[PDB]
Amino acid sequence: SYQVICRDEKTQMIYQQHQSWLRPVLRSNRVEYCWCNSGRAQCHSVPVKS
Repeated sequence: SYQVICRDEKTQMIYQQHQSWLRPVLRSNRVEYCWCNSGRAQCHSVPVKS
């Protein structure tokens, strides 16, 4: 009921506030890092050279 979740349509999974959840890469080998900063899903791309 309250606003504290984050709906990600790129995976179809909900997340809580300040919650972190990774996502597939773009086309190379990077990783999509994203976490709820308030309810808009804050994302940032930081590679990992796997």
